[PDB]
Amino acid sequence: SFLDPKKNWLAAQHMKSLVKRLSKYGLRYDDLYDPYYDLDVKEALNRLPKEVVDARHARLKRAIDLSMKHEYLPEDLQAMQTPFRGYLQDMLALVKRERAEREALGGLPLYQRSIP
Amino acid sequence: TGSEVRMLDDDIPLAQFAVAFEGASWKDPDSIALMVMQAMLGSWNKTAGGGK
Amino acid sequence: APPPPTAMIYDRA
Amino acid sequence: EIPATVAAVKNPSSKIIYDEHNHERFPPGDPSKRAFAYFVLTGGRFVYASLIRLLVLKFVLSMSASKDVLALAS
Amino acid sequence: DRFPQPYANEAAARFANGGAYPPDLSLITKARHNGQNYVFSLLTGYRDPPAGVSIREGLHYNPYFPGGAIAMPKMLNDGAVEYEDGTPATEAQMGKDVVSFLSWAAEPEMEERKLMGFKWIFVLSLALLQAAYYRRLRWSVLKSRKLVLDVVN
Amino acid sequence: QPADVKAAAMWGVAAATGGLYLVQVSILVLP
Amino acid sequence: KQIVPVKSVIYALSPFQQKVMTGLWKDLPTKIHHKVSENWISATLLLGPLVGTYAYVQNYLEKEKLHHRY
Amino acid sequence: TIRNQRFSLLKEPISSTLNQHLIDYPTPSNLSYWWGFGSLAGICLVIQIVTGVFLAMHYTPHVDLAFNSVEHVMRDVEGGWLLRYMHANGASMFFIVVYLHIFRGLYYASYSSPREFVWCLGVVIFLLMIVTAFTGYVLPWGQMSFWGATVITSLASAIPVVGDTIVTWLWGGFSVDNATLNRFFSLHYLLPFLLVGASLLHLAALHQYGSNNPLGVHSEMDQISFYPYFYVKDLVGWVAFAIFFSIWIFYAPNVLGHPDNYIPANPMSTPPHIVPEWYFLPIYAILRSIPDKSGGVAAIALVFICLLALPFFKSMYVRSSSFRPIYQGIFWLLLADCLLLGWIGCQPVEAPFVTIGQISSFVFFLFFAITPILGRVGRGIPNSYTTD
Amino acid sequence: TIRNQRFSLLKEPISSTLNQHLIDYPTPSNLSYWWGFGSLAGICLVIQIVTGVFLAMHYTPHVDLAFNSVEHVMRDVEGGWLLRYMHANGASMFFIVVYLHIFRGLYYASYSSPREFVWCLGVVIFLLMIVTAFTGYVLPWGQMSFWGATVITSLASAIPVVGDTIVTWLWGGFSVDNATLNRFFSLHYLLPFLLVGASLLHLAALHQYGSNNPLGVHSEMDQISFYPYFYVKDLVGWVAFAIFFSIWIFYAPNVLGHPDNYIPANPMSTPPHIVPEWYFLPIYAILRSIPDKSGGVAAIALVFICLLALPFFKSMYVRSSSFRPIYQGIFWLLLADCLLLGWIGCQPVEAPFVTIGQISSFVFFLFFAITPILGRVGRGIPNSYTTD
Amino acid sequence: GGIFESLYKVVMRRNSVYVTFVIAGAFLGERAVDYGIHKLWEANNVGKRYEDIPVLGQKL
Ligand code: HEM
Ligand code: HEM
Ligand code: HEM
Ligand code: HEM
Repeated sequence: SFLDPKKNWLAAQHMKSLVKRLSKYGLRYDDLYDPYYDLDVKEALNRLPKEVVDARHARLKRAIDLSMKHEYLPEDLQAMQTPFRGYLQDMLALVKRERAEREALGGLPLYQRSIP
Repeated sequence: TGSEVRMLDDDIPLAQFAVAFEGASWKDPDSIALMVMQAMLGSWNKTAGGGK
Repeated sequence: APPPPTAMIYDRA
Repeated sequence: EIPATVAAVKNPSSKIIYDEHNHERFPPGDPSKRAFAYFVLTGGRFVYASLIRLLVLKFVLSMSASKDVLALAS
Repeated sequence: DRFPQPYANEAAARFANGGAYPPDLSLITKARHNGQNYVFSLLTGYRDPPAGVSIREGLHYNPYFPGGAIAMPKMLNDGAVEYEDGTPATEAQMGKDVVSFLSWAAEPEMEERKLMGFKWIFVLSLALLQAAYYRRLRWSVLKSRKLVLDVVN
Repeated sequence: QPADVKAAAMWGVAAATGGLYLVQVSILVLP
Repeated sequence: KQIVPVKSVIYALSPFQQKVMTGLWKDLPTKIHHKVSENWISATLLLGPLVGTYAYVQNYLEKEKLHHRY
Repeated sequence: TIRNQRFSLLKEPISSTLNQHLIDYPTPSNLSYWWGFGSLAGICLVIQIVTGVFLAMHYTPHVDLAFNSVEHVMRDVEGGWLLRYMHANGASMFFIVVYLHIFRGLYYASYSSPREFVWCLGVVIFLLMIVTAFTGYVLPWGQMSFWGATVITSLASAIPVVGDTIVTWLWGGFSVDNATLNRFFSLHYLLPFLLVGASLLHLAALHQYGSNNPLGVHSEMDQISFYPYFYVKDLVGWVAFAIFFSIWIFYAPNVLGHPDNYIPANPMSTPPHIVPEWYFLPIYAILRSIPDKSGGVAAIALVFICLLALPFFKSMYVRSSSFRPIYQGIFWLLLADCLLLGWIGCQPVEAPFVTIGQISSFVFFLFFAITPILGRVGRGIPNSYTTD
Repeated sequence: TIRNQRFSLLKEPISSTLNQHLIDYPTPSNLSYWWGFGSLAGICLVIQIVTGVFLAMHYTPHVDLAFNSVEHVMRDVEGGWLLRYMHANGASMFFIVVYLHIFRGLYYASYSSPREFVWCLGVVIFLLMIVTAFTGYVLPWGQMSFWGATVITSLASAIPVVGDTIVTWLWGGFSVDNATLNRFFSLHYLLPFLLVGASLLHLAALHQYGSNNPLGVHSEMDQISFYPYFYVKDLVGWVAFAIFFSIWIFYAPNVLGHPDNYIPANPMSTPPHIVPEWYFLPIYAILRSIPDKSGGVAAIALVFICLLALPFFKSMYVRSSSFRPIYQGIFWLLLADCLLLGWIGCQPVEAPFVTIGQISSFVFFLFFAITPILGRVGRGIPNSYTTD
Repeated sequence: GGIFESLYKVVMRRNSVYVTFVIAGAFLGERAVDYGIHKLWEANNVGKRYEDIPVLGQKL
């Protein structure tokens, strides 16, 4: 099934908690995708515009600094935060679709993970 | 006071920095010694004839 | 309070 | 609408503001308590040296003779 | 020399004691769970069995002994020893003294061990305070910096 | 060079003190 | 394994121009408020099963002891 | 930068590798005190090795002299009681800090890509630790040591085809006897060095990919060198561990032990309560809970199968559990279940402990059988909560 | 080359370091078989470790049980005589191979720059081998074992102020009894792993500065990969060594030993001929030759000082002995002197062996004292022999 | 402040002097802690030590 916060109270609570956490640290949900994790995220980030990727790096650095200092974003910017305003899922889906097509008919992987 | 400021750009070809202690006043008798110390820490340039 | 995508040149991109 | 970093670089000011969340600043005109930290570290080093000395002696003298042979020797 | 052995071998001990082997008492306070209290209670708790229980002949009832019936009778009989210092030899007195002696024999290092422990716990707590100060001083540069990042969303 | 000699002598003094503290030959030292 | 520069501007202060150990006990009640408010779910999940199982075991042991005690 | 002349003795080839991988290795600047446990398990291993060598200068692996030799170390040797209590309580500390290491990894999903090799080498290290601690615990030759060795090695005859043959080969005879004691001593001496090698490979893999962080995000933007920023943090950790260890050496030196081990081993008598050390208790509990002992050994193998299979699960792009409420609750339930299962191991095999251990094992395996489902379902979160 | 998709497993990070340092390391194309001797010494060390572990599965470090335990290994253990003969004769072959290693280094002047660190680590390795073999030879607890332990440990009394204290502390109880036996067993088990670490550092330093060649010239023009070209050469060396070592094990296993070690140790009587194993005989001969035992210990320290002082000589431009006739003759004279010195050590102190030893040790130090003179004169050569 | 700066200029201008000071302070502190803990021990358990039993020398 597909459970969205409009048709599920539990999903509404889950989304509320995720929004609260991400707003506390001031970073979008897409910023949690590690380029070293999948290597499809690496390609999707390689294809995105430099302004967007630089904003992602700045938000991540701010979050890491706040984590070290053991504090949260001040309530002003916390109210100014916009989590779940995605910038990466469409490109990641395109990359994965292209990889699936290439794998499906002949083709060698365009990139591979080292061992390990 | 003693502190630092770092303006990272990474779009600039050359990095430039200055590290400084606290000097001496005009009338401090040790200002001449500070001038001598600066002389023996002299400047070097990539186009200087002294070389190495 | 949250800015629209019109501002934030990275949001526009 | 020049960016924050560009405005900071192009406009140096003497009213510098730090975080001061878990580390409060000293008032701008004040000597640095440099010696006090050194003496705290000196006490810690007292302790560390004593512990190292204890451990070395304990091991080496464990490898030494024993009450059994000491009592056996007559 | 070491303390003499009452019996040449374990089989000799069992034959003397009707098949029961009186265990070595060197580590009896550490071999038994809750050793000191257990030994004191076992020596002094030679009570009467409850109603309905009959101990097989040749054994004696002891509530604190695992199983109910023990092979030794009550040996700490009131007025069995004459103390050389002028202490009345009651069963509780003998029990406490014997448990103290056995606990020493099982742990002759207690005094030195405790002295070392107290000294080193105190000294290492001082070291911990200094280490915390050292860490807070080293990290004080990072934990109080102000960084301008050119981003809001 | 004189400064180096003084520094070496002071470091030798420190090392001797450390060895003395490690071995504790207070009983041995008759003279 | 590369560095990713961010184009920041960072002001830092000497470690000898700012107090060290005061921030530990500065603003303590709000710290304890946070520690308890954002974690009571986790403590409940960690301890609830343990105390519940202990209570169940003690209840069962005592009931069996009474039943079998003639 | 042409290295015509020497600048820094740290950068010279003699100290260059140490320079890089210890002083200058960049680490995320937001690591908490939960990484000090990884830094501290190595210290525990070093303590174990040194105390073990100095103990082996006094231990006799014969069957008529092992117990008396251990008591000789207790009484006659100057400082010998310190050595023996250090070795025993240090095995306990080693296992405590390694458990904290493992559980931090589980909480922050450090096993996820690209540290599969780090986690797998950690599992191999765990096997080595378990075998070393067991074969070492057999050495003092007490009642508990002898009978635990008998029970556990005899429960290796569950393999269908070979079974008794492997058991006879392992025992060196027909029962746990002098040959097994000597063999166990030699193996106990050897294995810790393989453990040092495995630890070095563990650290090499981690340094290949770099350490994680509480947020679980990519962290090559804000990084600082190891020395001195994390050296002092690990120093605080070490001193706190030293206070803990000193408490556990000088005031409660036998609390973590089992009193029946202070009885010379007697093959003609069995102690009423044969149980392993407290840090084998969860494994023992699973083994006993599953009946049909061959099934128990299969379950014990399956535990390590699950541990090795953790890093190779589905997408689950978000890894840190600070942003995973459901996985956070699941982790806390897992930790509670592991503690409860460890408690069950010491209990007898009577009721209701059988049922409590049978449910606990099922929950423990359900943890591993549920996380891929969590990842699969959460793969489609952004499309549902988006604010477009 | 951007490593997008992986080509070869050998270039993957799991096998990349191994690839470089084992398969792809460039090696001079003209190496003879003495580099094979170095690899062979490594193999001998591994053989010693494995057979020693399996022997320690049966050896009891007690004074009342060691000798009979070794006879147990020989008579009762299934194929135990093979293990013991392999261990003993493998110690002997280890020393033979290391001696050939050292003498090739001396002949081709491999100690010269930039391999000073390689030579120094080799000297440390040699010290570790000496100590390990000595403490191991104490283990079987025979007449030669006990009395050699007594003598070699009691010559440590030559230290001026703390000699007696060190002797008593190392003895553990005024003699070489059970305490010393346990101590020596633990140390003998521990030291080979430090020896493995030293060997790894040795190889790392050499790999930093390449490898010498029979010509002593710069050799970065014609270099080939280590595998398969030198693996097969080393394999030929290994098989020949296996045949040699099998000749020693099976047909003449007690030739390289003394018959006095088959008598149980009796500290009352003294065997008429107390000598160490054949591979300590040159050192024993030097020490015995120089009287005033304090002088003997000082002379052994001087031997190791000279060995460490070889690399740090002044001019020494031409390296190989193929272009140094004077140094070639000096080296052959030194080798003859070393063999004669080894033979002297097995002889009694009666004349003329005292004179012969006091000449041979002097000639040894003379070799170590006349290499710089040859280097200086050779530095003077080129401006005299010019043909124009 | 003044006292700390004064002792600083006394004993923190050369690292050899600092190491000597560290070792001497470790020794003196160890001996002082020994003495204090021993006094606490004596105060706590009085009437139990070996040279306190009334009949220590009358087993002959
Ligand atoms: C090379 C290093 C080691 C040596 C030489 C060594 C040697 C010994 C010896 C001789 C004993 C018997 C003495 C005694 O019982 O107190 C022993 C016991 C023991 N060892 Fe080790 N050991 C080493 C490493 C380890 C490690 C790494 C562990 C933990 C994983 C460990 C765990 C134990 C345990 C649990 C005992 C039983 C202690 C007891 O109950 O008395 N040892 N070891
Ligand atoms: C001998 C015992 C062990 C030692 C000495 C050891 C050592 C270390 C060290 C030094 C680190 C780097 C510092 C740190 O991140 O905390 C580390 C990290 C790690 N270890 Fe271990 N470890 C041991 C056991 C284990 C085990 C049993 C596992 C799990 C099976 C494990 C899994 C990990 C993981 C996942 C990390 C990465 C931490 C991160 O997220 O950055 N380790 N270990
Ligand atoms: C445990 C015993 C030893 C082992 C395993 C060992 C191992 C090796 C290895 C693998 C090499 C590189 C391959 C080769 O050139 O043969 C080597 C080279 C070398 N070793 Fe050793 N070695 C040992 C003892 C010694 C000793 C005692 C010395 C002298 C003190 C020494 C001095 C050298 C030198 C000078 C080289 C350079 C080779 C060259 O110049 O081509 N080694 N050793
Ligand atoms: C960790 C590895 C090693 C272990 C566990 C080990 C263990 C032992 C044991 C138990 C013995 C006595 C058994 C017997 O009498 O035959 C022994 C003897 C001996 N070992 Fe080792 N050893 C090791 C490595 C070495 C090495 C590297 C050498 C150096 C060449 C060495 C030299 C000797 C010698 C000379 C003897 C006496 C031979 C004899 O029995 O006559 N061992 N070793």
